[PDB]
Order: sequence, then C-alpha cells, then structure tokens
Amino acid sequence: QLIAVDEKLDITTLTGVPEEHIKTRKVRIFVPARNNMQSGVNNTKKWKMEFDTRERWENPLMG
Amino acid sequence: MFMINILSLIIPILLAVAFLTLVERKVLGYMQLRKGPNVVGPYGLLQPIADALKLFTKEPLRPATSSISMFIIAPILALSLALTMWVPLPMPYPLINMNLGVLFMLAMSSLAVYSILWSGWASNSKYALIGALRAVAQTISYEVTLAIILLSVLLMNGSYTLSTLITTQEHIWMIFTSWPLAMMWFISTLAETNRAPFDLTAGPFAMFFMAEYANIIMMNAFTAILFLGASHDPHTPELYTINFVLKTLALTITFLWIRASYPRFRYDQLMHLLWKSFLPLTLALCMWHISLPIMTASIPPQS
Amino acid sequence: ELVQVLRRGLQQVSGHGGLRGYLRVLFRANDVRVGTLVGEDKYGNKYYEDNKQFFGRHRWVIYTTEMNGRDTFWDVDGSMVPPEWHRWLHCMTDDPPTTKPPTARKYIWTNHKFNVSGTPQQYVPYSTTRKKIQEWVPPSTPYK
Amino acid sequence: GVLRLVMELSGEMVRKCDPHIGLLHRGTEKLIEYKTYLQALPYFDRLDYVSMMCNEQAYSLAVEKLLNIQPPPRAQWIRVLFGEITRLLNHIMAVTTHALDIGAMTPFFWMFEEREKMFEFYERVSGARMHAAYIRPGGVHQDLPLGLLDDIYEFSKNFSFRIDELEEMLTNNRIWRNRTVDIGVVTAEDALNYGFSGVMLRGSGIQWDL
Amino acid sequence: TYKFVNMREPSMDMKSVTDRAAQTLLWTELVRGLGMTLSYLFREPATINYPFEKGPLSPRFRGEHALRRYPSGEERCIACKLCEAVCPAQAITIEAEPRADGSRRTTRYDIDMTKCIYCGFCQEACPVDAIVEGPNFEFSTETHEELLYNKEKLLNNGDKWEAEIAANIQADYLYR
Amino acid sequence: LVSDGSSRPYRCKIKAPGFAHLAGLDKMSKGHMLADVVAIIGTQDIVFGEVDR
Amino acid sequence: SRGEYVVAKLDDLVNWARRSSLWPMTFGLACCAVEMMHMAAPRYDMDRFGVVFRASPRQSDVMIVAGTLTNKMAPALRKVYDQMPEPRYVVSMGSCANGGGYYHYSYSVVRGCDRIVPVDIYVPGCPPTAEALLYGILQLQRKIKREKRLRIWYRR
Ligand SMILES: CCCCCCCCCCCCCCCCC[C@@H](O)O[C@H](CO[C@H](O)CCCCCCCCCCCCCCC)COP(=O)(O)OCC[N+](C)(C)C
Ligand SMILES: CCCCCCCC/C=C\CCCCCCCC(=O)O[C@H](COC(=O)CCCCCCC/C=C/CCCCCCCC)COP(=O)(O)OCCN
Ligand code: SF4
Ligand code: SF4
Ligand code: SF4
Repeated sequence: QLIAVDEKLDITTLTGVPEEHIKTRKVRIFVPARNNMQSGVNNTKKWKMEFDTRERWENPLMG
Repeated sequence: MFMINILSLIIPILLAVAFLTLVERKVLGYMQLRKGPNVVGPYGLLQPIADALKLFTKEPLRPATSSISMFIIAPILALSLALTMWVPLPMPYPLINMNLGVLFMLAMSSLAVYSILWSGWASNSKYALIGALRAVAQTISYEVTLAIILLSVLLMNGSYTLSTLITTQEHIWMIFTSWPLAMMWFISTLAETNRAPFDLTAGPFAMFFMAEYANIIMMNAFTAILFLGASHDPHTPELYTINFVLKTLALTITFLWIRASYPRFRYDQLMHLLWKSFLPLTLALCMWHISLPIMTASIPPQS
Repeated sequence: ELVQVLRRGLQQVSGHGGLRGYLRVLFRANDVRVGTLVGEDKYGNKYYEDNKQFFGRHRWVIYTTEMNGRDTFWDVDGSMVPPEWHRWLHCMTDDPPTTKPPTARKYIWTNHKFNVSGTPQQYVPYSTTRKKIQEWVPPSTPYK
Repeated sequence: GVLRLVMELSGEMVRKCDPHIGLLHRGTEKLIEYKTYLQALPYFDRLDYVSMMCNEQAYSLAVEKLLNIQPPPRAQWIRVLFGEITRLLNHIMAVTTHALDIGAMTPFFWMFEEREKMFEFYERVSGARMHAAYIRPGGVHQDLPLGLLDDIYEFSKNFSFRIDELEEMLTNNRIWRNRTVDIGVVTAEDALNYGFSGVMLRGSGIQWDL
Repeated sequence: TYKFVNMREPSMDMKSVTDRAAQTLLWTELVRGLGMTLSYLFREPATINYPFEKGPLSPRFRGEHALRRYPSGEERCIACKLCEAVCPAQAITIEAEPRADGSRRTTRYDIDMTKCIYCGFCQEACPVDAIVEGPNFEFSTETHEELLYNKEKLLNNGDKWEAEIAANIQADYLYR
Repeated sequence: LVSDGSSRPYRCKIKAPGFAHLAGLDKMSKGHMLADVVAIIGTQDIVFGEVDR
Repeated sequence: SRGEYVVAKLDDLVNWARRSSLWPMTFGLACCAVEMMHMAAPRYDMDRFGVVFRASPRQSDVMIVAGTLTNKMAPALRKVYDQMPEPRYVVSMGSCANGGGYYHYSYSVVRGCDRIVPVDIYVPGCPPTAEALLYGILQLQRKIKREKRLRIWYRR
C-alpha cells in the first residue's frame, strides 16, 4: 500500500513548461527590501520568488 | 396563337411567385409588430428584383465530387412540374381542357418527389440523404390522404373534369357540404409543401425556391376552385377571374398566417398525426360520401 | 371612418409641398408624415416633432442634401446630427437648442464632421512621445 | 450560445449524449486574481449575461460578509427591485428562446419589446443597457433618477396583459403540450443528488427557494 | 407560501368530456391562437424610422471617450494616473512630464477602444472631470488601427462634443 | 471567495447552476427522440458564459 | 465613351442589388448576441432593411462575429468562414471580438477575430447598442456601394 521509494521530487515533465523556460531561467528568492519612501515594514514579512529580466522592446505602432 | 397563351400563363406565375416573397416578409413583419422591406423600392416593391439579381450574381459552389447529371436534372424537373400544374385549372377556361384534369394533377404531385430524392442522393453527403429520405416519406404519406380526400370530394361532382366544379358550386360552396374534408385537405396541402408547422428541412437553389412557392400558389388556387366555387357568367369571365384571384390570395395569406402563428411538429408526431388521426377519419368520411348520394337520391349527372 | 383616413392621407400629400415634395420625402425617408417644424440646422438638417406619436417616433430629422464635402441625397447616417440636436433628438432633454442654446466656448468646433472612416481624412494612430535614448554622434574630424 | 454535442443514436432514439464545453471559457477566475474587488466586479456582469444585476448582488453580498458591513435599507430595496426586474428579463429570455427553438418565434418579438423597455430602465439608472455594473458591495452606485419610479410603475401595470397574450399562444396549444409534456422528467432524489437547483428542483415538487 | 401550477383534476361528467372532445375535433384553441395573432396584426408596429429617428437615451449614457478642458482652454487632465490605475481592462496608457511652463501635463494618453469595456470607472475616478465617457455611439470603424485613440484624437473628441458633454454633466452632476 | 488580507482576492470560485444542469443533461435525455434534446436544453435554461466562465 | 458608361451603370445596378439584400449568419458566441437579436426586435427591425434573420451559412452574405473568440473555437469559425460563398463580408461586433476586450490577457482567448478572418467593419462597444450595430450594418452597405468591380475589369 506504500511504495516507500527514495528519490528527490521532480515534476518538471508534468507542468507543461516549455523546455527553454526551465533550464535557461534563473529564479531569485529574497525578502523584498523596504520601500525607503515609507517607514512601514508590513511588506517585508514574506519571501518572494521571481524570475530574471528579459528583453522588452517598443511597439512600432502606438509605441 | 397558342404559344402566346402559353407565355401569358407561364410568365405571370413567375412574377407572382417573385412578389410572394415580399408579401410573405411584409405580412410576417406586420404580424410580429414590425414592418417588412420598405427601403428597397417605394414600399419594398424593388426587393424581389434585388434578391433575384443578387442570387443570379453570386458564385455557384459545385461540390467537385458529385454526379453532375442528377445535380442539374433535379431543378429542371421541379420547375417544369411546378409550371405544368397550372394548365388543367379553369380560370374560368383552362388553357388545355382535359377530361381527367384532377387525375393529371394528382400524377404530377406524385412525380414531384423525384426531385427531392435525386437532390438528396446527388449531394454526396450522408446527412443530406437522411433528410431527403425523411422528406420523401412525409410527402408520400400525406399524398395518400390527399388522393383519398380528393376522390371523396369529387364524388359529388360527377366526373374528373375541373370545369364541372364551377357548375356544381353554382348555388352553394362545397365548404358547406363537407367542411371536415376541407380542413383535412388544407392540412394535407400544408404538409405536402413542407410548410410550417411541417418545415423540418445560388442558381439551382433559386430555381428550387421558385418551384416550391409556385406549387404553394397552385395548391391554394386548386383549393379555392375545389371548395369555394365562384359564379361564372359566360358573357363576362372577368368577374369569375376576379373572384378566383381574390380567394387564391386569401388562402395564400392564410398559409403565411399559419406559418407565423404556430410552432413546429416533431417528426414522429406529424407521422402519428397522419397515420392515426387523418387516415381513419378520412376513410370514414369517404364511406359516408360514397353512401350519401345514393341515400339522398342526389347523384351528379355526368358519366 | 374610411373617408376620414383618406382625407388625412390627402392632407399628408398636401403638406409636403405637393406631389413632388411628397415623392421626395417618401423616397428619402420612407415616411410621409407631417409634423411641426422645430428647427433648421446650420448644415441644412430640418427637425420635426409630433407629440401625438408614441415615444420614439415623436421626434425626427430630415437630413440635408449636401454636408461638408459630399452629396448626402442618398447617403445619410446618424453621425450627421450636430451635438445640440443630438441631445434634443435622442430624448436626453425636452428643450431644443433653439430655446436654450448651449454655452459658447472658444475651443468648441464651429463645424461638425461626420464619420470619416474609409476616407483620406481618417484617423491614423501614432506615438506622441519623443525618443528616449540619444545616440552618440561620431566626430567629423579624422583621428590620424 | 455555442455547444458541441456528440451523441450515439440507435434510430431516432438517443442512446448516449455527451456535451463538450469550453468554447466560451476565458479563464475568468484567474483573471480576477490580478484585479482588485472593484476591478473584479464587472466580470460577474459577463458571467450570466441574461441576469446581470443578480450576479452583481451575489458578489456584493459575498464581499460585504467578509468585510463585516451592511448596505443601507434604500440600497437593499433598490437591489431587490432591480433583481426582480432582472428576473423578468431572464424569464422572458428563457421562455421566448425556448419557443423560438421549438418554432413559435412570434412571442420572441412580442416580449423582446418589453425587454427593450426594461433595457431603457437599466440605461436610465446606470447608463449601460445590459453590462450595468450598478450594484457594488457598499450599495447601489448612483441612486435613482427622479422620474424612474413612475415609469417603472407605468411599465409594470400592463405587463400582465403581455404575459397573458403569451399564455394564449402556448399554454392551451396542443402542439406545445405535445412538445413539452412528459419530456425530460427528473425525480426529486435524482435532482437533489445531481446538484440541481432553482426551477429544476421546484418542477419536481421540491419546496426550496433561497 | 407556494402554489400548484399543474395540480388540476379534469372533470369526468359527460358534458365536460364532450367539450374536451369538441376542442380536440374542431381545433378551438388553435382558432383562438389564430385570433390572437390576427388581433396583433391590426395594431401599430413599434418600429422606429432609423436613422431619421433615434432611440431614447439618458444623460448617464456611456459612449465614446473624450478629454475635456477648462473654460479658459487648458486641459483638465493633470496626469494623476487614477483612471489608468482603476481601469479594469488595462486600456489606458499614460506618460507625463513637466510642461514648458512647469504645469503637470501628459505627453501620452492612449485608450485602446478594442480593450475598453465601457464601464465608466475612468470618468468616476477622475478628480477633475477630465476624462468623460461621451454620448456618441455611432463611431464604427473599417479597420482595427483607427480604434486605438491617442491624446490628439481624444482631445478632438472633447472639442467636438463639449456642448453635449457639458449639458449632460450639468444635468447629472448632482447625483454624483 | 478566499481573501488573504490584501486588496486583491486570493481565490474566486464561481458556482453556476448551468454547470450541474448540463451535467445532468446526459441523464435527462435518456430514451428520448433526437428532437427532444433541443427541448431539454431549452428547459435547462443554459447560458454558456456561466457554464464555462 | 459608351464602353465605360455601360459598365458604370451595370456596376451600379449589381452593387445596389448586393447591398439591398444582405443575408447574415451570426456567430452568437457571447453576450453581444443579445444585442444582435435586440436589433432584430420590433423596435429596430433589421428585416425592413432587407437583412433577413438567421440565414443559413451556405447562402449567407455577411458574417457577424458577436462575442469572445476562444482558442478552442477559432478553427470552427475559420472552417465556417471558408464554406461561405463570395462576395463575403465580415463584421466584428464588440470589444471581445475586436481586440480581446476584457479578456485580452488570457491564455484561451484569441486577441481579436482579425487574427483568423479578414474583417470589413469594426463595431465598438461592450456591448454595442442595437442602434450602433444597425449603424455598422448601414456603413457596410455604403462600403459595398462604394466598390467598383466592373470598372477595374474594364481598365485591366
Ligand atoms: C426584363 C429584363 C430584365 C433583365 C435584368 C434586369 C433586372 C430588372 C431591371 C430593373 C432594375 C432595377 C433598378 C432600380 C434601382 C434604383 C433604387 C433607388 O431607389 O435607390 C437609390 C438610387 O441609388 C443608385 O443611385 C441607383 C443605381 C441603380 C442602377 C441604375 C439603373 C440601372 C438599370 C440598367 C439595366 C440594364 C441591364 C442590362 C444587363 C441585362 C438610392 O437608394 P439607396 O442608397 O439604395 O438606399 C438609401 C435608403 N435611404 C434613402 C432611406 C437613406
Ligand atoms: C350526421 C352526419 C354526420 C357527418 C359528419 C359530421 C361529423 C364530423 C365531426 C368531426 C369532423 C371534424 C374532424 C376533422 C379532422 C379532425 C382530426 C383531428 O382531430 O386531428 C387533431 C390534430 O389536428 C391538428 O392539430 C391539425 C392542426 C395543425 C396546425 C395547422 C393549423 C390548423 C388551424 C388553422 C385553421 C384551419 C382552417 C381550415 C379551413 C380550410 C378552408 C378551405 C388530433 O390531434 P390530437 O389532439 O393531438 O389527438 C391525437 C393524439 N391523441
Ligand atoms: S470605461 Fe472602464 S475599461 Fe473603459 S477606459 Fe474607462 S475605466 Fe477603462
Ligand atoms: S484623465 Fe483624470 S484620472 Fe486620468 S490621469 Fe488625467 S486627471 Fe487623472
Ligand atoms: S463584448 Fe462586452 S458585452 Fe459583449 S460579451 Fe464581451 S464583455 Fe459582454
């Protein structure tokens, strides 16, 4: 009723992410810095995971 | 000048069929708290011309896989039969005077289903074939009742001559002598032309539509002659033509009215309706009208 | 009775300036009704009312035959009504711009324009902002 | 709307029916997470677009409950009045479209005239004919116009005749009865277990109304 | 309280049976439906004569967008970006900078009318009545590109519809 | 509705009656003609905006 | 000469015939179909302009895309579009069909029906009032009136 298998978890093949969005990206885990424009500390309680910055360009129409 | 008479019969029927679409749209709209076409033309009078030109200018979609033979044969047959039905009728003088006019029109009505069958088979699709089979079955089933009721009514006429119906109804309409046969005749004509509540189903399509509407107008004219006979004065047939035209118009408007007023029947219900309510009553009334002229000693003359 | 309705039909024929005007209005608006003249537009539109009609049909407009640059004898559209008559005609108010005209502003258009889509006067979108990054310009003088 | 239906038929009878949905799925629930509550309000107008103010009311009731506030009495009265008007709109829609699919098609126009009048009420109260976004968690957004109540009374005093006209066409008709009687019968236990609600319950005799 | 809609028991006397049989055989209810339809034929249609007649509207109507300005002629928009922050469909793009006279004015104000849901939150979030949802609704377009308004198009719309916009705002501002 | 304490909803699941009614359509159309499926769908009062969401 | 005059008159006649009877097929995908049928209601009466109600796809002249076009639905719309006879015109109604509208940033929503089929007239609104869609139909009629097919054949 129990496999009791020993191996690290890997759900890469089930999430549907494209191949080039998995081994190429570089995630960052951090506690966001307090906005120096304010003295409140309520936004620096939890941990954030975010991806690396990629290219952004200007649309030929409407800019 | 026979060819002149032939053309003067054929062309006006086509024109009336052309304007019947406009009249039907206008009547349905004014029944549904709106209007029909009043922009294309002074009062929509140019609308059928616009429709005809647009249909004759649109591209045709040949299936590129079907048998072209039946594909082109079917509309020819449909329109030819629809135009051929008119000659037997007396208005008040038939173009062609025939002894068995009623039998001739029954035979043409019987032939009418071949266009449906050939159009269904030649379409190169299974679903269209299924629909064609349904339509053919309904048509033949209702034409049986049409034939029996027609014979029962004609038993009071004395012959199959369509002109004699003018003499029989000289003093009283046939509607008063046998109204139940008239109601079942009206419903059978409704079911024959695939008109609501029985409507379960560029160039050739327009021709098919023309044949259908011409058949509707012809059926209404036949009913008007058969059950509502006008008085004919041999020194002025204009009056009889006026009365017959007015009654035909009234019956056509009644068809449009029924289309605008009722829901649609299920296929089994239309089949059960016929085979379990019209046929037994039709047979009983046929027996009654066989027995009646002998019972009352009122046999019509001609034999 | 029937004589009364025929008389009203004849009055409708007579109130349109004769048979020529009757045919003109019949072929232009598909309507031959006669109503009280409310106002005349700067562009030539005429505005009529008839409070005896049911709501929706009690106010109407006969469009002009020649707007800014095009012949509108046959090609008429609802975008040819100026804003003040737009408010009066859409029942947003009970007062025509004749009794109480709108406030006058120096920036308000003096000439209303209809829908110019599919016309060389159509609107073409573009960016309204300057360039962000300025590039370095090499010198015109040689180095050696 | 748009529906894909795969069925197995033996002759005329329907042996198996399988509806495929998802042709109208825009993933609204995931879009809501990126919006604030006020920004997420207009989605419920689009959810059931025949009964808009009812969805607005449901969302508003949920949000206030979490908040722990309540609208003023006049807001509640306006909410209930426009909910009943919306129910009239939706029932006209259902009955008339059902008749049109069967083939009647005249009461469709007869009642869509009244639907247009109620759309005028919607537009007069909110400026939008259907996607009103009038009901908010706090209460109704702008308050009624001065002449609205009299017009609502005038409209509502002739609607019984309209329903009566519709009734003549379908209630006593034999074709309509043969089309609708003994079709789609569902038992009370099956309706309860299958998660049905509304008329789909009350048609089977279950006395339930929220 | 609850009602029964189909809890009637048909009468089983001879007269009632004969009446039901007469209804079946003579199509009395079908004749009644025909009569109702005939009566509905002979009453006035509700069709209006568009475009010569227009449907009723209200001062609260939401139509084409417009940017307004003060009676002196200066634009009301001060680049507060409240309309952009409250827009549910993210249809407004705003870019701003100090003007040549130091005033707080926009350099770019774009509305994508193919993204807008015409909810009116933009005009109710503006604190200076700059952006309004005007009364025009007959602005159909032959191409997708012309439905992307920039600041110049919206300012032109405001100058074109200022009279009606001012009248509607004067009518309805006491409800806001 | 699931709120995490912020100004944006953490979760918003929408329960529409059309979902359950269309689920029961399969059972309700057992042993009926093909033309009765239209009547059943009409009586279920189905709008697909709420069914699909 | 008379050569250009004859084709001018014939082109006018055929354009009038084509624009005087527009038979639409309507893709009632979403809530914009409600305003579509409200345009067919007695108040506006599309039919009095010659525009029939719910014509078949095989003999339809103009396609009206009224609602959101999803990824699961786009191939069906394209397939239906191909079947239609020429001359065929497409009318985009509502923001959802115009550019994605309220669901523009969605994985399952096509960002505009112009990605799938060419579109002649864009009707703005969420939803466009039945009067606005009537104005769009009349604008399409005027656009049809503007076209000159026999002239181009003569000058080519
Ligand atoms: C018997 C032989 C038949 C052969 C085939 C011919 C078909 C029958 C012939 C009859 C043709 C009918 C033409 C009549 C069309 C005129 C319509 C007129 O009323 O429209 C106006 C005139 O429009 C155009 O300027 C008229 C162009 C029509 C063509 C002119 C005459 C062409 C006849 C040439 C026939 C030769 C045929 C040769 C090949 C067989 C503009 O109205 P419109 O914009 O729409 O709608 C606006 C609605 N409003 C007013 C409420 C705002
Ligand atoms: C002593 C002398 C006696 C001589 C005879 C007198 C006795 C006659 C009494 C009865 C005769 C009248 C009966 C005629 C036919 C009736 C058949 C019938 O009843 O069919 C109906 C169905 O009939 C219809 O519904 C057909 C109508 C369908 C829609 C079409 C619209 C018809 C209404 C418009 C008016 C028609 C006007 C006709 C006049 C024609 C003028 C030329 C049965 O349907 P159900 O109620 O569902 O029952 C079966 C299931 N258990
Ligand atoms: S009406 Fe609503 S969606 Fe449109 S621009 Fe204004 S806030 Fe944005
Ligand atoms: S239009 Fe109004 S809300 Fe939008 S940025 Fe300008 S001042 Fe602010
Ligand atoms: S376009 Fe607007 S009104 Fe139409 S379905 Fe989409 S959100 Fe609703």
